[PDB]
Amino acid sequence: RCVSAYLSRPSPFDLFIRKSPTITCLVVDLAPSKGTVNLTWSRASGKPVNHSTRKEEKQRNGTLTVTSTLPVGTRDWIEGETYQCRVTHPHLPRALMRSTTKTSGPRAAPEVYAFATPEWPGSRDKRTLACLIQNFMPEDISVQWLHNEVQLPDARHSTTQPRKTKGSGFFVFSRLEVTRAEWEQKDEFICRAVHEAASPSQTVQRAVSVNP
Amino acid sequence: PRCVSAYLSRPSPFDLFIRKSPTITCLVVDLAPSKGTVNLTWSRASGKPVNHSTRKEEKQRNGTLTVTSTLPVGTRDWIEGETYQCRVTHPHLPRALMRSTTKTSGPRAAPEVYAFATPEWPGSRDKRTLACLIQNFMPEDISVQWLHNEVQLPDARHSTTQPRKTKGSGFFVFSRLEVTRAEWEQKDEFICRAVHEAASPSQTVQRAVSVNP
Ligand SMILES: *[C@@H]1O[C@H](CO)[C@@H](O[C@@H]2O[C@H](CO)[C@@H](O[C@@H]3O[C@H](CO[C@H]4O[C@H](CO)[C@@H](O)[C@H](O)[C@@H]4O)[C@@H](O)[C@H](O[C@H]4O[C@H](CO)[C@@H](O)[C@H](O)[C@@H]4O)[C@@H]3O)[C@H](O)[C@H]2NC(C)=O)[C@H](O)[C@H]1NC(C)=O
Ligand SMILES: *[C@@H]1O[C@H](CO)[C@@H](O[C@@H]2O[C@H](CO)[C@@H](O[C@@H]3O[C@H](CO[C@H]4O[C@H](CO)[C@@H](O)[C@H](O)[C@@H]4O)[C@@H](O)[C@H](O[C@H]4O[C@H](CO)[C@@H](O)[C@H](O)[C@@H]4O)[C@@H]3O)[C@H](O)[C@H]2NC(C)=O)[C@H](O)[C@H]1NC(C)=O
Repeated sequence: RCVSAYLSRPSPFDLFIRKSPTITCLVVDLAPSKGTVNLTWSRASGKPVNHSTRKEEKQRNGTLTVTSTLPVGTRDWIEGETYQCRVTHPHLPRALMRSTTKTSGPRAAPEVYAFATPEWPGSRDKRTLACLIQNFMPEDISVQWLHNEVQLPDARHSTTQPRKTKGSGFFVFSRLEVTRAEWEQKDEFICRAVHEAASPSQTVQRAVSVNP
Repeated sequence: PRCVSAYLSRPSPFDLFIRKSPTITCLVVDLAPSKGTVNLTWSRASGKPVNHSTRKEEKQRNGTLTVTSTLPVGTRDWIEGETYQCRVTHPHLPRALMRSTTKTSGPRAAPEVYAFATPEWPGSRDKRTLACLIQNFMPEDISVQWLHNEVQLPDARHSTTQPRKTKGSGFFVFSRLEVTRAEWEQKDEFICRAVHEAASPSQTVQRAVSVNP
């Protein structure tokens, strides 16, 4: 058992689309009822942080997981503010510190390719849609699926973690199982990516149907 | 902080079924270099003898010492459900570390393999990307390879995802293979092959694909 902490950047969707970005500090592998863990937010500039939301949940594995989500200013983030999570506990050797700021370096917009699986024996009342988004940088990307131009619940699909392409960019796969009911009432699906380098409006999408 | 952790892998279905020379690997991460040596000890639950293992040490560009032991195992022994344990002996560790591994057991289900070529995208048109979705297999142990002209490419040429749960009972995986004009022009024949215990016969399922059919 080893307590670790993870500090996330805002989702490009939250940041560019909803324009209400948040960051999250995730603390894993805590021993329940060993008193409470303090999660403290701060800014490198020293300016005030918003009220954060804290979530605790005991895990099937006897772990305690704690998260704090902090809303951040769109301007502040995009302008390069640095945000720190500090994790405290009297029962804990040192204190834990993660920090986060907008990514740097060169940008490159995503290529988005969407594919339908051919009918495979057995369940023919199901197909799988898949999406390859690649050659973007930096690695921060949001993926979503739409049916009939309306966004599906995020739980409907699986998206992979950004892996390095053989070059300088990253790629990602998204998988979306669909039903006959769905593609029959309209065979229109969109894999949409949100990425800082996509112009304009940080969005790139690709349509795909079960039939060609 | 810094957490020494240990990982014990099952044999690759390729090694196991195709090369019929399976191995397991114990990986120990986040060691403090020159804190003396870490012992990695192999054992079998049946108490029968273990082969000679290979040990690899490498300081990482992050200051971490990484240690691995690879143990060759009997095909029969594995498939018959022998259990193998890695024991990790070290000073900076209060409790010794123990991982164990055995063949998986539960519902079997063969993989569905679908292969796709990316359309020509502006910029580099001397490159395409092949992609493969393998899904609905169980258990999660799978090998993926790409062939061009019926000959297997170097594993480094492609990226394969980690098995994720499908919405159902099975797993899926994606493989990505960038190709060159030189390659698909001299023959536009590529195969995504999976090796999986549930695939019959001969534990193999593959699918062909080409740049602009
Ligand atoms: C008890 O059981 C729980 C699960 O039920 C385990 O909790 C998990 O713990 C692991 C590791 O300790 C966590 O892994 C880390 O997750 C981070 C975020 O998770 C996802 O969700 C966010 C959005 O909330 C996404 O941004 C992200 O893509 C993930 O989908 C990752 O960011 C971590 O980083 C990984 O990639 C980076 C590359 O930048 C590497 O640096 C890291 O090394 C790593 O590869 C990492 O994946 C996991 O999040 C926890 N699950 C939950 C609840 O989300 C406990 O670990 C378990 N305890 C024991 C003893 O087993
Ligand atoms: C300092 O730098 C080193 C060197 O890069 C980092 O070491 C890596 O650390 C991670 C996590 O500790 C190791 O992850 C483990 O890899 C195992 C083997 O992976 C290889 O083989 C598999 C086949 O199983 C391939 O699919 C894969 O692409 C690799 O080729 C996996 O078996 C493990 O998977 C299990 O645990 C992870 C936990 O993250 C889960 O997400 C999985 O679902 C699964 O349960 C595991 O991922 C990695 O191998 C190390 N690299 C090596 C080989 O040295 C240090 O992490 C880094 N320290 C810092 C600063 O973070």
